[PDB]
Amino acid sequence: QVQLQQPGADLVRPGVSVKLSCKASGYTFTSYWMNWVKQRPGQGLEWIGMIHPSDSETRLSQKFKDKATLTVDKSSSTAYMQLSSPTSEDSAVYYCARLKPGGTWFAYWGQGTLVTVSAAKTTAPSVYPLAPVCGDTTGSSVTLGCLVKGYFPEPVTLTWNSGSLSSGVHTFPAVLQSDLYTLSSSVTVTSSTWPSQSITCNVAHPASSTKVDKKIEP
Amino acid sequence: DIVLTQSPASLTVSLGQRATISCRASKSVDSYGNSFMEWYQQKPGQPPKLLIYRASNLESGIPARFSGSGSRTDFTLTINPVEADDVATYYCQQSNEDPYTFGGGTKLEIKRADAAPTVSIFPPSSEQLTSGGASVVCFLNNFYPKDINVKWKIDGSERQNGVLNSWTDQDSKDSTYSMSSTLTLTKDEYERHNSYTCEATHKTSTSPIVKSFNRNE
Repeated sequence: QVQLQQPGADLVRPGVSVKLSCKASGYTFTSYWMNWVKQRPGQGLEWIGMIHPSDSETRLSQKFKDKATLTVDKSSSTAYMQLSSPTSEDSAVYYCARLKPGGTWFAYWGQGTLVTVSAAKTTAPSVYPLAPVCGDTTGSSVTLGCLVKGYFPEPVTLTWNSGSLSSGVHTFPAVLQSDLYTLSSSVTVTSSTWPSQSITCNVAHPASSTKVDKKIEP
Repeated sequence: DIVLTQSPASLTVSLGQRATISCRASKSVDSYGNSFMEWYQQKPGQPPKLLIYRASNLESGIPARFSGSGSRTDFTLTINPVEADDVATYYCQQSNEDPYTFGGGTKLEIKRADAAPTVSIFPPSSEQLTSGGASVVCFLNNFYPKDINVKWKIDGSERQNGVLNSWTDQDSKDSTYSMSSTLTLTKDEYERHNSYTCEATHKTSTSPIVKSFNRNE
């Protein structure tokens, strides 16, 4: 079954060229056209160019002529794209996608590499626990939370009880202020089961090698 | 170099009803009696997912609730009936002539019965009160419609700056919205005050939902 594999994110310094990768498997890499497409955050989609791996015949958008260079290595089944002299207009998700056999349509897609072009400094989050207010419970449910404060760049991952607690969860979009991100998560559980069942947020910020499991105490 | 004009830009439909999404090419996208026009579903944090190819052909794995029609320059995506899980942005894309250009997208929201928010205020953690920074957090959870007003009070008095709001995408089962509201202050400022309030005004009631705390209670 055909797989198209791209790294999840990349932090690139302004002006320093970066090479994205798309590893193909589950079919004959040299048989089909590979396309790349740009998607700026919260925005629409733009076609960058395509390459044919058998001989590296290429067609580029005029809009990307002096920005993208497309290559492959046949022996590794890998498509690549170089973005020259990166600016903040180059921050986006970049996807690779390949065509249907005997067709012109983009049936198979990668999961996209998130590129952030920024001079700002990589920074670890703080993980703070949001335990309920003072007093006895009078409703059928309890809401607890987790605050992830002041990290850079994106992303972080957050789970509840190793991911064994997944329903009733709201993890909110990060907010960038100055050059640091902050997000929070909430979890609702039936009030009969807390504090008798312990609740823990699991937070990872892989840019800073941060892995924290914070227990919510009453 | 073909422009695709997608309409409407956003659309709210009720569960069980049909959705109609359009797309118009600046020139003909046809060759030899086929139209070189695709449709995609894109859900937050995912790649676009192919629904229809060649104007009308339903991609494998895709439910027949989705259909496409049109020729030359005018094309139509219909979804019918619309289900909870159809929250997405949908995009047309021409494959007739490169650059292989996309519509601007159509955001689909679900109409559902009005629900009131569940509100929950959180004093700054002990741990954080060690930083000389303090965050008061308030969750407004699972409400409908999306339109909500939030108000912070410190010692009875309304406060404007230092407050950041963040909203989830429409939930794909219950079709509701949720929100977080954070008030950040110095530790200094936090402790010069004794009462903190998070106040929500929403469609569902004329009186606001007030949830509050007194410091060191």
